[PDB]
Amino acid sequence: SHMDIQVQVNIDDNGKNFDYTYTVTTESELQKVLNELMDYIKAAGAARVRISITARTSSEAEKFAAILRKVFAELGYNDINVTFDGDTVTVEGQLE
Ligand SMILES: [Mg+2]
Repeated sequence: SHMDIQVQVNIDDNGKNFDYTYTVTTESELQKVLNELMDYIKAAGAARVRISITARTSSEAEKFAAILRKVFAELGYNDINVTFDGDTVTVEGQLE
């Protein structure tokens, strides 16, 4: 339903790639999933990460953008780009 939040994750590490799709119901559940992704990226290293979140309003897209900017900064990415398509925010990070 439209109460759901959709999360798309692409973790691409010099040819070792992974793709995840999640449906989360609250900001709290979104944060749970993002913290698991951070755990994985910190342990394994990922050269490129792209996370897209389809929020429920345009204001919530910006709220989730702020969460993602902080995630990517905490993970140490050196090229971080935030884009919006409707209510969907995408953030892509790379080490170079
Ligand atoms: Mg879990």
